[PDB]
Amino acid sequence: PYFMKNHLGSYECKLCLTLHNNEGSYLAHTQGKKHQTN
Amino acid sequence: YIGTGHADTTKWEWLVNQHRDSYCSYMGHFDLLNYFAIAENESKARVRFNLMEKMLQPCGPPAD
Amino acid sequence: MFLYNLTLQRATGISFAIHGNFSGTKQQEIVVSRGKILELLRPDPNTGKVHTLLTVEVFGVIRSLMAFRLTGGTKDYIVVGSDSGRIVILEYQPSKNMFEKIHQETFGKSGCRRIVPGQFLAVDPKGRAVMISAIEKQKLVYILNRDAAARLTISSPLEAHKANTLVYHVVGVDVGFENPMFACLEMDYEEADNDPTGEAAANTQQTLTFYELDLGLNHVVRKYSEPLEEHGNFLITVPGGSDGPSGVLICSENYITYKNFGDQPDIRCPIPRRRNDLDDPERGMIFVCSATHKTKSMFFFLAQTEQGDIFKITLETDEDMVTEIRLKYFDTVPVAAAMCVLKTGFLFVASEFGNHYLYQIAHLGEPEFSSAMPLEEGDTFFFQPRPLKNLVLVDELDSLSPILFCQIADLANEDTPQLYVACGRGPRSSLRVLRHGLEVFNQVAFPLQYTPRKFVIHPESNNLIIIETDHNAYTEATKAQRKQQMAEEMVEAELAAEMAAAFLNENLPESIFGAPKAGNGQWASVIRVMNPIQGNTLDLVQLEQNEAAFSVAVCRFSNTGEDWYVLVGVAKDLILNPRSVAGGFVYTYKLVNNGEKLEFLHKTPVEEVPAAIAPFQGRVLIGVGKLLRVYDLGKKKLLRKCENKHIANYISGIQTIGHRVIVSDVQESFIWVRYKRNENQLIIFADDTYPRWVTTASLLDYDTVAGADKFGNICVVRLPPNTNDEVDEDPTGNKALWDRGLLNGASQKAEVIMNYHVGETVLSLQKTTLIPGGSESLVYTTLSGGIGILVPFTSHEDHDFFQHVEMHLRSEHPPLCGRDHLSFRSYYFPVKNVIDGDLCEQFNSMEPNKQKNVSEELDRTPPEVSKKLEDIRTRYAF
Amino acid sequence: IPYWLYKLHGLNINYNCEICGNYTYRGPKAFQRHFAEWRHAHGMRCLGIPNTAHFANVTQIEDAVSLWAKLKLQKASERWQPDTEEEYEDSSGNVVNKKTY
Amino acid sequence: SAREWMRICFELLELLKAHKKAIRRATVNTFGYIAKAIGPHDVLATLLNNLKVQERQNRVCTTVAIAIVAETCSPFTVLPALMNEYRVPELNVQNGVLKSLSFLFEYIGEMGKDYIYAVTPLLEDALMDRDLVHRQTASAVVQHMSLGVYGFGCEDSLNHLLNYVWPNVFETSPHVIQAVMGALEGLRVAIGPCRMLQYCLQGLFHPARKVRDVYWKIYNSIYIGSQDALIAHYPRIYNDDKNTYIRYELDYIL
Amino acid sequence: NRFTVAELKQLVARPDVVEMHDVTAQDPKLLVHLKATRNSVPVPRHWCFKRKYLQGKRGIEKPPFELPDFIKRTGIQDYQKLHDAFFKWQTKPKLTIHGDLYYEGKEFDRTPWGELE
Amino acid sequence: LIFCRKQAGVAIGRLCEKCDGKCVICDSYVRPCTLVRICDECNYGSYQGRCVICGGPGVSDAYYCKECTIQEKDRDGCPKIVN
RNA sequence: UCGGCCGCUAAGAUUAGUAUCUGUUCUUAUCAGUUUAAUAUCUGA
Ligand SMILES: [Zn+2]
Ligand SMILES: [Zn+2]
Ligand SMILES: [Zn+2]
Ligand SMILES: [Zn+2]
Ligand SMILES: [Zn+2]
Repeated sequence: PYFMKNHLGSYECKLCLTLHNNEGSYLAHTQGKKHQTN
Repeated sequence: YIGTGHADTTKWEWLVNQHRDSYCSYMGHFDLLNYFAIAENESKARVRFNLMEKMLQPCGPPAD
Repeated sequence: MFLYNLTLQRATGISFAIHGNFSGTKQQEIVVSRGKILELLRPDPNTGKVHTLLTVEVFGVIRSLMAFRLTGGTKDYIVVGSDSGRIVILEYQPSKNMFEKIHQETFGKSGCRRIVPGQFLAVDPKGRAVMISAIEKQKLVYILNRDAAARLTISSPLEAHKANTLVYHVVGVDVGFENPMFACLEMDYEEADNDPTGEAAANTQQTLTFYELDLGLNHVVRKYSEPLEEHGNFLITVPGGSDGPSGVLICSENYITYKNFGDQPDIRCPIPRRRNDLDDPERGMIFVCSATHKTKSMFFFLAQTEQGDIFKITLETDEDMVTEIRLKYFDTVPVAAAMCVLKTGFLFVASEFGNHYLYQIAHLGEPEFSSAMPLEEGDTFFFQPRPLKNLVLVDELDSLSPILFCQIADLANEDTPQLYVACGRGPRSSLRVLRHGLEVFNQVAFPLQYTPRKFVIHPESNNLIIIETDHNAYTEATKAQRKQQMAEEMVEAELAAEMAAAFLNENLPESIFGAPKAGNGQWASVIRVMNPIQGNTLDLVQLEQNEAAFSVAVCRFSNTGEDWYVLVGVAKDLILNPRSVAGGFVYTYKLVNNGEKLEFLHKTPVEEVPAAIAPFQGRVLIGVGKLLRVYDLGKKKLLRKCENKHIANYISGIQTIGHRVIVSDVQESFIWVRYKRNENQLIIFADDTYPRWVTTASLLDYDTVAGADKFGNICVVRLPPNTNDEVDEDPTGNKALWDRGLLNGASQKAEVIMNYHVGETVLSLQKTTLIPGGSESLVYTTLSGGIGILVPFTSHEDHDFFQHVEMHLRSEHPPLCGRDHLSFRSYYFPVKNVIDGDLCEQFNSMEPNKQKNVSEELDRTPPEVSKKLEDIRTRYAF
Repeated sequence: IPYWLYKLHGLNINYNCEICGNYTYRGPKAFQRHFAEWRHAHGMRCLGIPNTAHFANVTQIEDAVSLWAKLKLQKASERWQPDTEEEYEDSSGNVVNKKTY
Repeated sequence: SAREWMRICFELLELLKAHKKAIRRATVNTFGYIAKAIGPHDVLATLLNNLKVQERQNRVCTTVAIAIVAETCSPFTVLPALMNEYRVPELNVQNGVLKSLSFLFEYIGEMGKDYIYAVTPLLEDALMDRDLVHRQTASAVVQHMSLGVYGFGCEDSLNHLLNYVWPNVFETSPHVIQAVMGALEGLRVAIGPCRMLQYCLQGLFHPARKVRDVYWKIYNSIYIGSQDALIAHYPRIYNDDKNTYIRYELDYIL
Repeated sequence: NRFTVAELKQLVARPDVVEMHDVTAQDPKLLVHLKATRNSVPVPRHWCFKRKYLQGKRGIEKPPFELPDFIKRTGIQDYQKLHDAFFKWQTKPKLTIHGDLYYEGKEFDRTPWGELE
Repeated sequence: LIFCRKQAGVAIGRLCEKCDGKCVICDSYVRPCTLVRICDECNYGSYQGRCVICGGPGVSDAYYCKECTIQEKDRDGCPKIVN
């Protein structure tokens, strides 16, 4: 939904505007405070 | 290297470097010197000596 | 657009001249530096005619030149100090007729730098070492010796740097075979930069310092230093090692001083002054150049003053010391850049400007002034200048330096155009007419009184209207008044009356004795109508003292009809430095009697120097300071009809095409202005994106302007396509607050399409065909008396061929004085779209093996390369 | 809002504009943006001064008036005034302006 | 045989893993020898696929190899495929393309002038990129491009790129700022010291020491490089009460 | 001892360039003079932004880089066609003027003389 | 890393086998142009014919590349790395 | 307005640097000093 692959091959959250190296980085982010508040 | 500056270079230091570089450049470039000799109606030697004399304090005395 | 640059006439001005046996034989030659060209001259001792043996473009700025001979050597080498951060030693090869580079040692960055050596060059008199110095801080000494093969060797540089120190001059001291010594006139600026009262600067003394090179220890030591009573302008090496006392003469304002390290007392002699001199009483005197003549028996020096007088200087020595300096007036010649005494009995005087002279020294040199003669405060020695006695003129080399203005036109009705060239300088100024032909250009010279600034051709008679102006000068009326009051003061202070009557009748010609130097801010100016066929003055208007004419135009006004008017823009009481002026005037003359006589109409005052005047649409544009005004004629005045006030600094020139006006700023280059006839508005519509110190401009087409700058560059600026010149001023004046434009200037920018550094300052540019049936070229003339062209390639094939030739020659045949060619042509801006045909024609001068190597790279044969080079030359200009 | 963000945004610091009837803008970002916003524009309309980049960072009334006085005289001295500055001749070369002509 | 060399190409692709640099350097050259024999087409396809690797030693050596192939066989045969690989949404691939261009413009020198306008839009993309390496490597291209085309009237493209290089002067990352400074030294030569001085003027006396430190390190490099040329280019500074700052001789008219 | 922004704008020829932080310079008169100079280029706007230079460009699905038309019409997405791409069909891109710095939010007779025949 | 930067003399800089081809300033293998000169102090004694970059036994001449030459980086001084 | 604090780059060499998530982020009454472009930080009252 807010998961997008950038042109560099990394992943971004569209809601929080946070950069993630892999899917596991994003899934840890969704557990985090910044994603839950948004 | 003389004439470089840094974050505390003042107006006066920067301008004295430009004036000193300019006078040395005029002494070095024959046609630029010719142009000033013709404009002032002075001998080239007189022009050069007057430039050498301005090299000491080209912009007037320092601020502090 | 791609241009190729060719030189038609190489610069004729001489910056330096050295003497020596460069060929190895007993014949004495002269190597001369025109600024960017090194040239070998050989005066025939029989005829007394100077022959040029070799000229080479060095594509650099020669800043110093010296001749050296190793001990027991028979051939002199040439050492060059340049703007490349390299010292080069050259040897002339008479068999090949070329300068061979013997050594090139690198020590710093290129350009005329403040702290990188090159400005000063001194050689030990016995050839064991050379010092190269900067104006500031840095000095390098190279040891010179020979190997087993008797080939010259050069050491690593020994440094002799001191911080905060200005150098005025350096000479080698003739110590014989003792350790080499270099004398410097030095000044420390450190205390001046630290004192805000300004008192330390005023109390700063110049020092004479002697650097000794210990050959044993391999280091330069600053052995002796002594302050001076007043600042010297240069040093003379005095003969030594038992052919003289050693030490130096220091030439300073008003005095010549001899000093030597050791127990020698300093000996000082006043410089003799001309009796009844009309020069401003406040000014002092400097020697501008020296020559040494060492006969095996004796030595003398010839030194020339800035009024052109050569004095023979001899040192009287008692047991290896000097007791007195004696001065005898020798002769008056034009002010020299360099004087050189040839052992064959000839003296070569390389004029500061104008023609160079070779004299024969008929007699070796009236009162003999001396340092031993008593002199009171205010009192001085007085000599009387007189016509040539010790010298006999044998040859005169023509030089166009300085070319101040040029028009290429057919005024003679020859179908081939002539070049009408306004040459400086002062009372040695001339209008020269140059024709292509043998008597590359033949000249005829017509004298002028003051430095010609500008001239215009009257279309209906082909008469020239020349404005001549000098600073530091008296008008004829002022000089007469000054001479009457000096004769009155002579009588007041029966024998004096006879002396006064003699003085009023004595008329020393200014072309020979020089013009009297009036003070600062004193101008003399004349407007002269000259027939260009034979250069007879039809009319001469002398302007008032302290009015300086700077602009001139010939035009018709629409309201008055067919009558021709001359407008002269004059400044009133201009001080150059610091700049101030007391307003200016435009004078208006009607040019009557078939363009022969100037009949004064009116004088219109303006607030600033009207530096540029251009006929425009049956009216006139005038640039008054930084204001561009349209003026119409009127009856009592020129009437101001339109103004633009948005020009940045000062208007140096105006060119008009259609309703576009191209304005030259003194520093902010080209501004394009639209005139709206109906609205009566001058609107800036475009500008440049670079500062340029514009000297001259030429329009090439409706969108394109070629410019030259003070710094030696030529540029071509073009408006990009769909540049709209139709832009109007806001009638309410609200849009001016909102619109700020682009980069603090015009909203539209011109594009620079050509950049090239010529190497000499260009003061005229004109687009013209030089040869009938030939193609149009952009002709330019330089202040060093050089005439060149820039010609467009018509074909890609031809542009690509010459580009390839230039690429190979830049590597295979690199500039003699160690500069990189592409760097020199990109001196102020990166070169763009010009091939240097001065380099490409060096192909012909190369060794045949090198010619074969380059041509194989070009996939051509050397005759075929030479043919292509000639073909382009002949299409445009002989 | 967390205290670290309040200090980062500089909402601690308080800036006053008199053209806005002494309205206080908290933080430099809010204060440097208002000079283009409505409240400042309205205050400049009341004074009779166009809200240009000239008068950004000008908060006091007396300064904005004096600067507007300076600008108006500067722009009038910039511009071509053919009503007083064009020179005309009536008879026998008497220099007159366009009104007198 | 053509297939024999293509088998060797695959073996050479493995020799870029070698610890000794002399092997890797010799391997890179051999890729250019095969490209001269067979054709750049299939050998470049092999090299472009080796940009997807993780090892930095192996991927930099491919970028050297690609540029050698572009030097042996003129860059117009190689560039269309390198431009396409930039469209691949991977970091190491896009950085690899930029790195290949850096070496390409360094090898070809003056032949750069034919390929400036082609690469310019790609270098703008990279300089606009958030990624620091894209900006760092594209600054190295601008540096080598700039020095290659000096004296050939390509100032319009290089001044355009200066507009995307110049905002990175405030970068703190050492390899990024060293690449930017190297670009600026290169552009001083190609676009001229006047232009570079014009980019400096406003920051030399700026209030923040963040802006002056940087601007003086840049100005000092221009000054040392071009001391004599700057004489023409310094802006007019007006006289103050105590001090005269106008250079009056440059205002003389003849 | 500093000017106010109000006081500096009265003293300078270009009151609009004057910025809020300019009065805190060691020489505000020289600074505003240099900011008013023809063809000088402004300092990059982000010198005082807390965020690094382009770090704020995120959450955008920007399309893959568009190749120029002459390379696109080669059909890379024939070695003589590949030569004609660079040496015949090559067109100059839309370039930008001197001083037009990129910032994060920016993206989103009339015959000429000396012409070749 | 720190270059000597002392006035260079007549002595020619050398490179060992491993550093052969490299520019001493920018470490490029590409286009050698100008021959490297080193100072007398970097040449005197046991430092005779040693590599300008690392300091091993010299076999070939050191060159500045064309890019370093255009930039005049060959004019900066003795480029022997001392550290 | 999103700082501060606790995978990638260098044709490296055969170690140096640097992005990113997670978590934590100090409520101030009123001024002063230290500071900085400003803010913050630190230290007093
Ligand atoms: Zn999220
Ligand atoms: Zn407000
Ligand atoms: Zn060393
Ligand atoms: Zn290098
Ligand atoms: Zn080594």
